[PDB]
Amino acid sequence: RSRKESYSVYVYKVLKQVHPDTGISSKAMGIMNSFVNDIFERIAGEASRLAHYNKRSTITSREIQTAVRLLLPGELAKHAVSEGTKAVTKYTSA
Amino acid sequence: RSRKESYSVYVYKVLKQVHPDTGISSKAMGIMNSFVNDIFERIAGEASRLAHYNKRSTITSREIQTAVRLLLPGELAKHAVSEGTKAVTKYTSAK
Amino acid sequence: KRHRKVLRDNIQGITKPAIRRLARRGGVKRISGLIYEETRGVLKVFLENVIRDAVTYTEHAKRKTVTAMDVVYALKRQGRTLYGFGG
Amino acid sequence: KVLRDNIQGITKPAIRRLARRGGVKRISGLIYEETRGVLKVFLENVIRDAVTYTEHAKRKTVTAMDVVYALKRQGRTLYGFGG
Amino acid sequence: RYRPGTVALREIRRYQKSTELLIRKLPFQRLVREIAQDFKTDLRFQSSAVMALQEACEAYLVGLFEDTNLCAIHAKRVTIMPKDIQLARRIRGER
Amino acid sequence: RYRPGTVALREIRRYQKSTELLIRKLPFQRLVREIAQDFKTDLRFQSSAVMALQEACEAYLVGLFEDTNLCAIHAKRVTIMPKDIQLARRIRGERA
Amino acid sequence: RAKAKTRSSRAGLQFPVGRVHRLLRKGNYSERVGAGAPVYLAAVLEYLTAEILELAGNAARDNKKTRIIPRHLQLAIRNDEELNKLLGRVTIAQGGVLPNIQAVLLPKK
Amino acid sequence: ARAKAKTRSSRAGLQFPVGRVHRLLRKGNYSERVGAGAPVYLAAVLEYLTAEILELAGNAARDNKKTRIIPRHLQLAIRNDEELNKLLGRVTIAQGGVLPNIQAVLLPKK
Amino acid sequence: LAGNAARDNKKTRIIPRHLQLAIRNDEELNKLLGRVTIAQGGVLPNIQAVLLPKKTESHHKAKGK
DNA sequence: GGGTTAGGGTTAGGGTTAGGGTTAGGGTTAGGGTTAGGGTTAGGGTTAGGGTTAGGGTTAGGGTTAGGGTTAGGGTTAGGGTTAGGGTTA
DNA sequence: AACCCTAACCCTAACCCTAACCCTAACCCTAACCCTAACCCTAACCCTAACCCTAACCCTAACCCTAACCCTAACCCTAACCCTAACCCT
Repeated sequence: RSRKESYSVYVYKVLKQVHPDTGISSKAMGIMNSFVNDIFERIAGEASRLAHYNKRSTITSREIQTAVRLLLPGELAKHAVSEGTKAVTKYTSA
Repeated sequence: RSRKESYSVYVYKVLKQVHPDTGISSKAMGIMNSFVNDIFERIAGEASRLAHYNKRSTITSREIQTAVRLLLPGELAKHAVSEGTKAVTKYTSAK
Repeated sequence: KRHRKVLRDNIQGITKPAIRRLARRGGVKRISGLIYEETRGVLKVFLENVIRDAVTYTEHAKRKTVTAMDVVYALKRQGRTLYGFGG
Repeated sequence: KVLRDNIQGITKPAIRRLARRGGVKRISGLIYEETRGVLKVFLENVIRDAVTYTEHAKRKTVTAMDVVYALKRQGRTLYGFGG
Repeated sequence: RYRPGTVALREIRRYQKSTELLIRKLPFQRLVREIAQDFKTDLRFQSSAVMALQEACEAYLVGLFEDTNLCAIHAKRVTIMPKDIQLARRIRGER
Repeated sequence: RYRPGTVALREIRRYQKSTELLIRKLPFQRLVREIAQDFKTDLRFQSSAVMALQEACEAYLVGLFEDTNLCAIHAKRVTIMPKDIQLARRIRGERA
Repeated sequence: RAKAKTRSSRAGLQFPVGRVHRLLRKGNYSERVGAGAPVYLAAVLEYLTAEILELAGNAARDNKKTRIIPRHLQLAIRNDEELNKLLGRVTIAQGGVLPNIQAVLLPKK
Repeated sequence: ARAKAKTRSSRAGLQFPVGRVHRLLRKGNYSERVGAGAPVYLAAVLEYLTAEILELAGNAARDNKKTRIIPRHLQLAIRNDEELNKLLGRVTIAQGGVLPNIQAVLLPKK
Repeated sequence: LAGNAARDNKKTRIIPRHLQLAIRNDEELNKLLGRVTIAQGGVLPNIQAVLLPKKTESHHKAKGK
């Protein structure tokens, strides 16, 4: 195969981390799978246009950080930006 | 001085071919230039997704012909399809 | 031979126990005189300019069966994404 | 021009001829405030989008191209200015 | 007999607190098959496809009925009119 | 003075047969500058940018007024109400 | 490197088939594009370009302005049922739409 | 030759995958050059969004004495938050229904 | 204002409970009669939030015994 | 009429390794944004008119809320007599 | 897809209220005509502070790196919510 699957293990781990003794249902897994792939082509799709508008072709961390404030609203955008900055800091530290 | 791409000569030739003793204005040229670039990223953008949905990566004449019936309505879609078929036939007949 | 019912559902079935049941979910309380008739007509275009997209998609891949993977791409063009039955 | 001296930029007789272009004959009283509030909200949204765009480009000058791109992203492909 | 004004709200609450299908499956499948036959013959349908079609049609009908009721209740009228649907479609931009 | 029925239609036709700007430029520029200052200071504006902004605002206002008039004229009322604008915004999906 | 048979006119369209395809690759779409794709790109997209140009001058005849101006370009799209229903994400600057004061907007009728 | 080769939590501190995001973004014809520390941001954003959605779904499901997230609970939790309503406004979750909202004029008042 | 509240409980009589529920309902009527206490009236039926301290009810134990 | 004790029945929950794509740094080295002499574009003051915008008054001057024709849209009917669900294969 | 049963839920049809629609009565909300009196920018006239090119060198760009780990529904299975008897007020 060419690796075309589904987000199930990570979703279950996140659900168990945020809520113990919980789980996902039958159609809920497909709903979350279709929701992940929908925003995956929306955030990454705007970064390409934003890089092409400035005569560039490098989508780094700032290209994804700036795209958060465009798609996400207000408080969720700042929270996602803070989480991404903390993640990139923990990545660059070690 | 890096020049900017603009559709002016072809637009003027088309206007002179469909209407003699006519021309374009000042803002009309920029309006047509912004209109061409708008549909340029709409028709070509759908062909890439249509090719990716079928596990392919070849955008040929059929990928653009089928995208006409999706963006264009009814009579204009059939007219554009006929024009494209006649153009590709004249191209394949003589190079 | 063949059955004489070659009408293939002349846009019927969805009548009083269906239109009223669908309107009761939104918030409609009473129904006037007409109301219907055109209720079965406004749903005709919703299947005319959507199923044609699925047929045109299946015609590109040299197929003949409109699966669930092609019905979600047609609704995404109009602006009504559905999660669950598509995938 | 930084206090409430510019928010009340929409008058009352000037907005009468503005609505007459669409086909409005008679307006009301609270329209001068409701339309101003709606225009303020929409302008805040468009200005926020343009600021996010000019921050992506690391620029401090809101050009017409960024405004056109933001309007197209919102759902209004404006023609004329830009490209 | 029950005084008119309580059975309607009870039925509304009962149908809102439940997630059961209201339209049938075979008539809708025959309808979409007849519609598909108008464009190209020799066409089949699946189960998940017609299920998603029925779900989308139900959602669109619910939204249209809610918009019609919200437009009619603002004109001092508890009932809706056949012109209210066309009004809502013209405002939303459905044509 | 006297109430009419013909001067309104004449003004409507005159303003529809012309493509002249109705809102000023300097007040709109000061307004958008004050709005931009609320997010980040030290910001400038151009001419084509504020022109496109004024054109988009004029188109949006014309569309909103047309929708409000079409919603008000269908309820046996020649005038519009302040709630009709909120109704049109709720139907179009601008606020909720 | 022989004759001056440019790719811009190698097919048979007024739009440059050789240059409009130089921009076709400037969009990060799919890779291997067929020979008929640039021909189909400058034929069905130039149609919408040509249909709006020739109709704004016709709208200028009622305004006594002859030449296509930006104001007539928006009315050129709403001149037939094939061009108005065609474009959805198109809003020309000036315009001045047709005053649709029908018989209904007129006294009764 | 090498050493302990210790890691953080997984590879950056997130449970969401990182090797598939960079693969789907590079092979997705999005850009000819993809950054190294770029998919981590999108992975963290998606993880935070999924965690918030799952927490809202669990909070909505716990009210009905059911510790299992069903699509109805997801539809009730999505159509309740103000920040999540503006993002998924055009999303119609199948088998979710609507919200119990009845107009005050329809109720038998005075 | 009291008769409409009395008709809600299927009672065509004006009992002191109806008057107490009607006075404590309107804003102006409550602002005018804020210190007046009606005999045999009662408190308006209203609960209070922030009462459960476990809310989330997480799994402090384990799935495997 | 809906929550609940008994009871399975699909349907959730935890490794088990099986191992195979997938991301990661110095050996390079790179050409774009700064940082660099000319050349540009927005912002702060200056001046005088003339067309645009605040304000009463007025007009008896034109859209607009309580009674009361009907006709038109609900709840039961209660059988019953046509259709819609679910298990069979080939 | 079109191929005999199923067999009990599901879809027409009737009398009596609420509700939709028209006619007045009279207050009260709403457009311009020549008086109102300072008044109002935008059209002309300057005079301001680092942003655009500018690009020669400088210190990072993911590229193939090829050894770890993760890993996923089935595993043959078990973890929640079941569905008929039993059952809280209507």
